[PDB]
Amino acid sequence: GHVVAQVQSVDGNAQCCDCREPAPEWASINLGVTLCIQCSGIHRSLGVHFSKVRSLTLDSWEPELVKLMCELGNVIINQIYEARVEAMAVKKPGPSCSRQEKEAWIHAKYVEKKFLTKLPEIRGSLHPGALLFRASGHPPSLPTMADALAHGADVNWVNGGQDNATPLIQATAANSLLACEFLLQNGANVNQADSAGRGPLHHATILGHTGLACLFLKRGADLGARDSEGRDPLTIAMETANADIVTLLRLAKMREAEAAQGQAGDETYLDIFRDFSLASD
Ligand SMILES: [Zn+2]
Repeated sequence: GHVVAQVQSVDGNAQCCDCREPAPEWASINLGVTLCIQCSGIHRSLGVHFSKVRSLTLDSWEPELVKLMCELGNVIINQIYEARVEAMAVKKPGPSCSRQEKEAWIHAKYVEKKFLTKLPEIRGSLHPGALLFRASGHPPSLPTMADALAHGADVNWVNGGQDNATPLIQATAANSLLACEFLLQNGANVNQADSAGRGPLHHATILGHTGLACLFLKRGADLGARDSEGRDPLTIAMETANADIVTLLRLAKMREAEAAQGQAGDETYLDIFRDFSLASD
């Protein structure tokens, strides 16, 4: 039971993010926090837009998402979402508080955004989107990205008149598995292209980042998307003499012809090949 031990072991993650209940076994994977049984239940009623609930012990976890949880966690997220509690003189619910008290708090905290600072801060500003963009880039600041997202930064922010890049494309150029995963968990469009028609998969291929290319493929990046030059990701991989991304893309296309006919997709596949390569990712 390595994942629950590992995620709990992050300082401050051994109590519920919302009521401090000890040894929480649930988590929100877009927020990056651990939660008790009661508060996880309340998170489900918010909607996937606000919170995606998973069990630390009962559900499977991809390694990169485990790493992401360890780079965020309760203390970091509460610095953002509970920033003004002390100055507002309000009472965070304790473990034995009622369901309704915790419902009220959680809703105030994550939906109403009652306890937020007015502007986001650089935790490692009038423009949350732009901050998100900048914090996603090399070197990425995950706490600052979370602060920007909390203050309404659009995950798919476009850097207008200025390449039209997105936080995801910026995280790709950073070769950051962690920032990409954070953005993807918070609704980034895996296929959104810059103004030259280059999506995240195009960028991962151009930059020779195998792991990122593999991640984008696993999240439904479109294999056949052509950029302004008419290049699809396979053309770029070939032109750049990159044997590993060639074979990923080529296997992705097979997996699709098997998903189209149905049904033989099963034991990714794309993963065991990504490991053998460790190529830029
Ligand atoms: Zn709780």
